[PDB]
Amino acid sequence: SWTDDLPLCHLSGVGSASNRSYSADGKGTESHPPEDSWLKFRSENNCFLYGVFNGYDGNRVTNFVAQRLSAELLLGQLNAEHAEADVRRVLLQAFDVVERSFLESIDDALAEKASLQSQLPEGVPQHQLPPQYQKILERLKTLEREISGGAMAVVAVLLNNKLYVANVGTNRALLCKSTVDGLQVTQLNVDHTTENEDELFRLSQLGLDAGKIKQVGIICGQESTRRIGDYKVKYGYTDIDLLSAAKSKPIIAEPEIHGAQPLDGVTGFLVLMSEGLYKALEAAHGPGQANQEIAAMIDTEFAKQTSLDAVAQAVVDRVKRIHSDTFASGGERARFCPRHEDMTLLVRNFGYPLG
Ligand SMILES: [Mn+2]
Repeated sequence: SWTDDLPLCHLSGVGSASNRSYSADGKGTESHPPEDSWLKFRSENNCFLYGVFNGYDGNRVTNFVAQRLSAELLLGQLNAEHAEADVRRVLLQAFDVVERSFLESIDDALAEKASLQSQLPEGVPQHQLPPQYQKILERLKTLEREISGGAMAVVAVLLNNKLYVANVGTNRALLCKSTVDGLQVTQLNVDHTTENEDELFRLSQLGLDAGKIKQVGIICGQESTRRIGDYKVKYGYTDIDLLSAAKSKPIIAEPEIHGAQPLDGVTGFLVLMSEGLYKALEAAHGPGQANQEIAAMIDTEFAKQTSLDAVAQAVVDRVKRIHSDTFASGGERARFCPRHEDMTLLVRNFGYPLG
């Protein structure tokens, strides 16, 4: 938590809300601990770092990634006078170090887990286990919490008024430019899913059947084809149907880095958002319009709110209302909105007027 001493960026805002499942009858929701996270830091120079992270299976990986990525980038590694090629290399190394050091951090616990499993009669219902093996089982559950979890991440670095985006997974970055002819919205990164052809290709080159992968859509509760952490899929993919044939890790942690974006004389804002936010909007309004809608909602709030945090939080709140109303209306799409995931929205302003 040395990051709590880091200068926060005054040109950005974050809005968020936790996952929720609606109760069948009546009003009342249930939530599991939130697993999203973010960061908005300004370094020495006119150097800025922003990120939105989406975890699953706990939030230990989400926090490990946020903390370590900060350590690998805001402690000197990023320099104003660096060439684009340098910045690409620095981001690439930061993610590689974050992934390798995370896996090294759980190694011992993985070994202890294996040893405890060897002492435990396999396949026996918890209640039928005598007291002796009960204690071991509990220790196994404690180790499981300590080593499990995964995370997707989209990061954006603003260096000498040039913008870079590093992305692993399905979070999104949008650059919204106010042109003479409306608000121009462009998604800077690309979603790493079984619908991303280049990823179906990468998975094809490893020996997996792209057709079956594409059909199924999800690889272990997650549709993201790139993730950080997640030992289940990084080590035991050999034993996972769709992945069985893989010659090397199907799910990787390498980021896709997107070309420098000049921002000189650009007026608008940058949006980083988690999968939970846009997926919820699409569950309620239908396939493919989340980007335009979210950017339009943010546009509207820019004129009414008095801080970027309020701008971001208002949009997150509107999406939550749209979503619960749809489920409550019992209407046509109610079947798609019984619950929603964590939502995070970060907005970094580039001269757009507020209030
Ligand atoms: Mn999540």
